[PDB]
Amino acid sequence: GADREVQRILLELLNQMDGFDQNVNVKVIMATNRADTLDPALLRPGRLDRKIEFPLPDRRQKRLIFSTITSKMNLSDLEDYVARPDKISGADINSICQESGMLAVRENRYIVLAKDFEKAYKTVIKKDEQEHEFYK
Amino acid sequence: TRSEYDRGVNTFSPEGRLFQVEYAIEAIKLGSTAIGIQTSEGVCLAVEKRITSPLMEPSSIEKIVEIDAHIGCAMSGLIADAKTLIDKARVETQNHWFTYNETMTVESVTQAVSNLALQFGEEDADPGAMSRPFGVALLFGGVDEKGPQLFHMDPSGTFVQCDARAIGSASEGAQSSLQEVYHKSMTLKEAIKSSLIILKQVMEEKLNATNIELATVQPGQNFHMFTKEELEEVIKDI
Amino acid sequence: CTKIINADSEDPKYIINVKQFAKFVVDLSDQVAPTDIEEGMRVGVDRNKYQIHIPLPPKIDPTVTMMQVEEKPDVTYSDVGGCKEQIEKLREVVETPLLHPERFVNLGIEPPKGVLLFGPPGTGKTLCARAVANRTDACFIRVI
Amino acid sequence: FRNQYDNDVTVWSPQGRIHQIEYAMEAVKQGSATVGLKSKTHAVLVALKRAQSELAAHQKKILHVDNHIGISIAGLTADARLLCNFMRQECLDSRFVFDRPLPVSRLVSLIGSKTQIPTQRYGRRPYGVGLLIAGYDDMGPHIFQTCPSANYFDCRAMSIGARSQSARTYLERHMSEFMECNLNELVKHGLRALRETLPAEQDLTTKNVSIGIVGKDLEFTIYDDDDVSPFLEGLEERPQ
Amino acid sequence: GNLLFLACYCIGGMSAIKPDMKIKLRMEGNVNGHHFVIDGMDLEVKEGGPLPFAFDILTTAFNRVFAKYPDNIQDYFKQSFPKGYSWERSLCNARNDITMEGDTFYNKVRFYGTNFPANGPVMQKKTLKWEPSTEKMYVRDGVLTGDIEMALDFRTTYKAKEKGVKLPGAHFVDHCIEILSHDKDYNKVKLYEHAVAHS
Amino acid sequence: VDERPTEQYSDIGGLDKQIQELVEAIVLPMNHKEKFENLGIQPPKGVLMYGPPGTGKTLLARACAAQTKATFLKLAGPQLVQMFIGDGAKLVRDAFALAKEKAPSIIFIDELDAIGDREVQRTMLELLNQLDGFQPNTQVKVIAATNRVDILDPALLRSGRLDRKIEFPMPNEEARARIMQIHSRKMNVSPDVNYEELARCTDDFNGAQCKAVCVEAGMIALRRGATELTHEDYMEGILEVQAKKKANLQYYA
Amino acid sequence: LKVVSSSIVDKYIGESARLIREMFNYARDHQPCIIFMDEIDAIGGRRFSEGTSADREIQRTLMELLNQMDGFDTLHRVKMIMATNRPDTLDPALLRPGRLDRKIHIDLPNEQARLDILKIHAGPITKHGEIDYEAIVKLSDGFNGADLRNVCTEAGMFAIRADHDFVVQEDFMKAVRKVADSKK
Amino acid sequence: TKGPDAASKLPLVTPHTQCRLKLLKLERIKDYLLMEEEFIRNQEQMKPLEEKQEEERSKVDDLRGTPMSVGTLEEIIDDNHAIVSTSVGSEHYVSILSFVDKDLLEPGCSVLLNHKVHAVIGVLMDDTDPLVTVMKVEKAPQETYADIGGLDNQIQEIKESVELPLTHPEYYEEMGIKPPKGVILYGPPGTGKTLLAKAVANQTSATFLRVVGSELIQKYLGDGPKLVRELFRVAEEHAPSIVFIDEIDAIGTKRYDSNSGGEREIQRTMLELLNQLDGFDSRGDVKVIMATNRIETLDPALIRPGRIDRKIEFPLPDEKTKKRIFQIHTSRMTLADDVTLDDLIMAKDDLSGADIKAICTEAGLMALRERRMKVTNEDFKKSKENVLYKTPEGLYL
Ligand SMILES: Nc1ncnc2c1ncn2[C@@H]1O[C@H](COP(=O)(O)OP(=O)(O)OP(=O)(O)O)[C@@H](O)[C@H]1O
Ligand SMILES: Nc1ncnc2c1ncn2[C@@H]1O[C@H](COP(=O)(O)OP(=O)(O)O)[C@@H](O)[C@H]1O
Ligand SMILES: Nc1ncnc2c1ncn2[C@@H]1O[C@H](COP(=O)(O)OP(=O)(O)O)[C@@H](O)[C@H]1O
Ligand SMILES: [Mg+2]
Repeated sequence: GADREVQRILLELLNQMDGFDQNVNVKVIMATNRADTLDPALLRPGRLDRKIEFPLPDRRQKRLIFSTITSKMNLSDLEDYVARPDKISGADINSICQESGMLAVRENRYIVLAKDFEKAYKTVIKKDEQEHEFYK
Repeated sequence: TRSEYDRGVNTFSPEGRLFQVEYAIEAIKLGSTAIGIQTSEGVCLAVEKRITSPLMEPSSIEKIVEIDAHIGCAMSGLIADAKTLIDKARVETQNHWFTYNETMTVESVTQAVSNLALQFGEEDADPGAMSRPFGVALLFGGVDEKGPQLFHMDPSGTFVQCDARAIGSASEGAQSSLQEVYHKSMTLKEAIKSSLIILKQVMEEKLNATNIELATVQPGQNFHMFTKEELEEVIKDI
Repeated sequence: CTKIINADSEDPKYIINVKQFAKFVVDLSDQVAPTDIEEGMRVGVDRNKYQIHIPLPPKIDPTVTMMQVEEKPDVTYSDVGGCKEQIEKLREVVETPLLHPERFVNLGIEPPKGVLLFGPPGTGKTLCARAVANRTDACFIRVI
Repeated sequence: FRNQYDNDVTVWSPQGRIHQIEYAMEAVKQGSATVGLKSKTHAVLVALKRAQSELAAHQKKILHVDNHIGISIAGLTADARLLCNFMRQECLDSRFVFDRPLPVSRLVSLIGSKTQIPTQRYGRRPYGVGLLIAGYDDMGPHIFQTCPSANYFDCRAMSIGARSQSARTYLERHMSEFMECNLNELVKHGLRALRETLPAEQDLTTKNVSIGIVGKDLEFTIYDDDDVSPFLEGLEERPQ
Repeated sequence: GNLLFLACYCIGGMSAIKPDMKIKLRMEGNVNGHHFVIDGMDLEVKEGGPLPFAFDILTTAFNRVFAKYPDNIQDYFKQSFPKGYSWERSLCNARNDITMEGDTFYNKVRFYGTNFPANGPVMQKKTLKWEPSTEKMYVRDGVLTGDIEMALDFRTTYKAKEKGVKLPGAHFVDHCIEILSHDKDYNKVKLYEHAVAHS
Repeated sequence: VDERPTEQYSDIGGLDKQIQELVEAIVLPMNHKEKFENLGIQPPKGVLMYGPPGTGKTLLARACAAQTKATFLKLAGPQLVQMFIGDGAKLVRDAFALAKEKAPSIIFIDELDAIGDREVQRTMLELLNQLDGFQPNTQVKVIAATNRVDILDPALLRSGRLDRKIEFPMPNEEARARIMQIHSRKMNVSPDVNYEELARCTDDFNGAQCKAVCVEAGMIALRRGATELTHEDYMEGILEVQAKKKANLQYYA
Repeated sequence: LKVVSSSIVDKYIGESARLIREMFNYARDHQPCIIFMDEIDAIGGRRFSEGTSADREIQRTLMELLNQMDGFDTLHRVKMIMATNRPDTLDPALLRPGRLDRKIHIDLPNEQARLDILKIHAGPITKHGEIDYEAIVKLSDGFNGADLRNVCTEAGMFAIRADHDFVVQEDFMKAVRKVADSKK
Repeated sequence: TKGPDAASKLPLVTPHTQCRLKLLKLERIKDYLLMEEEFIRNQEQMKPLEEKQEEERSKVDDLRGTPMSVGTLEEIIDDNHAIVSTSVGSEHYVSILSFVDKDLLEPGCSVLLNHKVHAVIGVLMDDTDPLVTVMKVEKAPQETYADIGGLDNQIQEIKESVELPLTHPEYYEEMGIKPPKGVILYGPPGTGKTLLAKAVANQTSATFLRVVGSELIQKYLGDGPKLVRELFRVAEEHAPSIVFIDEIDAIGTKRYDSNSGGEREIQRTMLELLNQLDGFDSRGDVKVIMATNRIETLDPALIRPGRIDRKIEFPLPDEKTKKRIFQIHTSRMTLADDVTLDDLIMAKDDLSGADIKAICTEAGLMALRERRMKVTNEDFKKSKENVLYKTPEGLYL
């Protein structure tokens, strides 16, 4: 019954979005983390015309994120940190900056710099493998 | 929850029972009933046919076969299983007649067939053998140095000397009826009449020529099955 | 009617549930004594004070519902088969203490106060008891 | 199901057991009772033969393996018969190679070793047959009780099978007399123990009992209805 | 285990209404042995079936009604309204009570008696009639006592709930009460209560 | 929720150390909470007790309830594995509250129970959180009887939760002897019986095995032909017991 | 808001996410509020498409939590604490910053931490003469918090076995021995 | 009690080629209908009969008042007071007026009550709420046993169950076998279960009640069991009667521990249906017929021998039954001489009666496509795979 009801909800969503009685000036927006698991009936034009991908920031985008989140930051090499190849999202950049500020608060200095900013950077993107070497 | 133990012959019930072999025992009742009676003058076997089509050739259904001229067989259970058991019985009889140039006791016949049985849970099945209990109950009759002898063989390998034993679909009722019918002073003719009467009151259909197969063993003659005229003769009196 | 609220002649109120309607804590009418009113009996009450005006026992009659509707069942010991051990056990249960109380008394053992008859439906259970109910010289009671 | 630990002999219980072994132990209880006694010079095995129907002979429970050693079964016909065949082959080989009868202790130890392998290794079922071994050797008569747990015990007497506790307590009560009886008194004692196993309505008739006797100069011979007949003449009446 | 079941819903409609509460004009009594209760001016005995005594013994105890008075005689019965008048009647004694029990406006005329003679003329149910009887009404101690002789003593006391109405002078009101219509079992009775004042 | 389980300790037998431990675990702290507050310590709230299924873990619980004459709750572990979610969502909470208002009370949770697989998690979590979530003075105690000591959640067997520990061993011959002589106290049994012989003949027979042997000796004396309760029915009872059914199976040698 | 995750999963299909919504709506209504979601591994146990109904409902609850936590409606003055024993099975979306910006390894007590535990929990108990933390620390390696407190508890219970009104060094020694044995 | 219902007109259906034998018979029927119309219009034209008692009836009506509410007499007390439940569900201890028929008062029968101060003022023997009135068949379905192809064993069984007790039943009590109370037809969809029910309702002599199973379930609390009780009470009242409950699995599914209120109400409704099935003796002349496709999903208490003895199987039609159905449905078609219809039947498939009817309809449509009405064999050839939509080829050979 549960799966049947969930699929009933999905079917009602489909029939409401692009069913018999068409809607006028009703734009729907839906966000997902795993698009490949969505029903193909929801992923077709007329229902979801544009499937916009939001990839992890790439270099330039990373610089824009760092700049626009550091506007409220203190004065403080952000360019090198951007240059570092790390698969990190805008959430990670916001983290890094927030953690840098938090550490500066801990150390009681109102302008972050290489030391605490770098420490926050390490803290955020841990990615510590703890992986048994026989896998590699 | 019995279900965890009926899977496999090598499992012990909390009561220490062998559920697989009990199911093999119940598999006999799927077969037709076979009645063997033992008397001083000999041993007689009566078996039903349970014919399915009138076109079925009577010879093809073999509810009684002869291991040797002196010994007769009845089976109830899986026909291919019964044929393997019977071929092994004839082979072991020929083996004894090779080694000792003598005809064995029917007790020895059931002994050797039993060693063929109860081998399901044996490591000797590496080249290939039964991995499951045998699915036929057996009835041996014959005449040996101990006079007439009748034995009943269980698929688990159990053998018992019987004055009269009924196995198969109607084992319980036929055995209960014989319990009161049987007298140790039974003559061969009256024994065969009683067996046919038991069949009549046990059979599903009317007794005609093509429903009953009949075999006799006496110390004088060999194993003898009743031919069409012979079974007609034994059926006209009843 | 529901819990008596431990009246003791000074708190005679009871809370009563009028069906799918609400429940109210009310008192008695002068025409009924508290001895006639107890938890779980149907009571007819007025509509504004909701005073319990008259207890309404649901009455007993085989005409309504189904009941024992039997005093001497027509099923005898010859009408039962396949439960010889079971009918023997039932005999020890019912016939021995009822029709032979002396053996239980002088044996100094309490006669079996309770017995349960479990089995798959259609085994015959009911009529088996009914059978002994004819031969126990006692009336049979059927309650579903 | 919190009983997934009893499906094979290769899994230990959470509290440290093999419940399959205990199941095999309980298995032999379904068999008929059988009591073994030994004198100063003779050993006797008295078994209650049980027949499937009164229209048939009773099941034998006294298998002879060697002129000095006899065995009595309680449990699976298949396992008991395999054990008996292996006994017969082992005694045959021992006489062929050594020309001396098989020692009872070595025979019983070989039983333990043979039946331990199914208990330890996956595959063949554990041998679920309780065996009573009455043998004769240099130390006189020996009574051995081999349990389906691949274990064996040396007992003065032993009752294994259905309702064996009655005979067990009977032999405990009559402990004080066993070592000084001759053939007649010990045979009567074993018959009385079997009677203790048997309920009141049944008695130890000719077709009901099977007796095997072995000794220093008398080979292990099993008696039948006509042969058991003298040994049941000295039997007394049931104390009811 | 992986149940995760939905749920339906079956409502139950519920409602009621208190009707216009119905005034039951019922009298109760235990004069000799029976807790007789009668509803009523048609009379019908509710409980206490065919009376061991005659009806007349209780016919004199029967608000909302008052005797007819001329303009000369002050009508204490009338001006005591709207509340009405409560009386004590001595025959056996009778009192009228107004109660609010349940959903019925109870105008009890509760009866009670004692000293029933074992062969008194009140229990053999013999009855000829009630001859017209004159009650002399006068004030003794601020209470309107009516002394009437019973012909077939009565010491009626009338008190108004409005304890401000002036007491009329001692007059002689003639009551003529007779059992107009009834049955032999005396379960369907019609009563007459005609009475006029006379100075 | 029975108030009088009707025991005087004269009904149960063979648990002398167990009953002593139980008394000093529940009623002695209850009776002497003042001496506990003198120690500057919290009296045990939880007493975990364990043993086989035939050792009468409830007859001792009822004996304790009767001795302390307090209210007696009773909850079942195998009752809770089914009925999905709600196991402590509205049951353990309500049961504990029922104990709270109806003081003095002796809450009882019997049977081991496992202490998919996520409902039992919330069962034990509510158990622990509301056994801790109660008045520190501990007016109401809880007896927890389990069938085994193999599954042990550290949060539940930890201190405060289940401090005291009671073990139920294999009942011995004297325990049997006393238990059938107690169970036959309402019997007009002649002294000719040998309760010691029966006790030594009741190997493996723990507790509940009496109920079988003792009361079936009763109804066999009934079956004997109304004979006096001598040995003549009792040894038949010990022979019958749980093995009274005869399988009567062929293919057995 | 002391909330344990295992207590909010329900068979009723839409009730767990509804409960999460009610929790966070209460938190928004009653600022300042602290949401302590214990045993969060019972909710945020990674999202996978095996398709069994139960784990699917778990994913629905997890994503309701994710929305209520860092969703469209920004959060003000509401801080959450999520404790678990299996951090590695948490969903990466929940593990991401913005929602759980810090991951604090409240690990097993060290030797200094252990002795601190004993000395702090030793307060209420009355000591007669001498009690040393160091020996108990050496003899109680692998202990974590509550078990150490257990050592104290039955110690007072030990004090009733020989009927004292105090505690002794042998009392504590055998208490920690029994605690360690029960821990095996 | 009263008598049965479901009046039907002439079978006609003796000619179909529209050869004026049809016209003559239909004109006779129309003439009789005209005499119906004229006779009743004349009788209403002159029929002066009224008043008479008047005054007593007028005063009893004044006593009853207006409006009068109907309730269910749940229980009776001493013969002046009773317990009556309004349609809402509230029941009251009310008084019984003199002019009511004390013999008619029984638990269940609808009672006319006073709007104010409720009191039993009448008895209504024909309550028959609109739903249960709908479930009662008025116009017999035009299908009949002639239209049913094959299922000869099934027809035999259904007639032996519901017709033989209705007609001469002396064989039943002569053998002493109780008549089969209730029969369940089952099988794959479109085998002819509902068609057989229609044919039974055609050749009938008893009140036929058609039910949907899912129709019984009602939103309001206790409405479900009350409606089931009303249905079976109507069945007994108009006995002999046949109660056909199509798609019994709408409620007949396995009973499980209910959790929500709605599932508890469904369990209550099925419990009431089972109780009503047990309530009347099998010797009674009321039978039930329940049809379903998913027989395996039914509660194994509804199909107990003590409740529903028989179990009629509706297997997929055999080749001879297939050709019978083809002949039946092709009777009204103007088939040519080239058609054989044997190839379609010989094709090993799982055609059903519904499938064959659809094949005939589609063959007619294909013929209409070619502007013809003689319907070649090629039309059937195309139609067969047109309507039969959807073992790996040479695996089995
Ligand atoms: N034996 C038959 N002979 C002729 N027509 C048949 C036959 N069986 C079925 N049909 C046709 O099938 C159509 C549908 O059959 P029906 O309504 O009885 O289905 P059913 O088998 O009860 O299935 P379901 O209950 O699943 O809807 C009928 O209108 C009829 O024309
Ligand atoms: N021992 C028996 N003797 C006679 N009839 C039996 C017996 N057992 C079952 N039956 C038959 O089974 C039918 C149903 O038995 P019933 O008592 O209703 O089953 P249950 O025990 O489930 O109530 C009866 O009509 C009866 O004819
Ligand atoms: N000392 C005793 N006194 C009385 N009854 C006992 C005693 N020991 C065991 N029992 C029996 O044990 C049974 C209860 O078993 P119980 O211990 O509750 O099982 P479990 O531990 O599985 O829940 C009762 O039938 C009871 O008679
Ligand atoms: Mg249909």
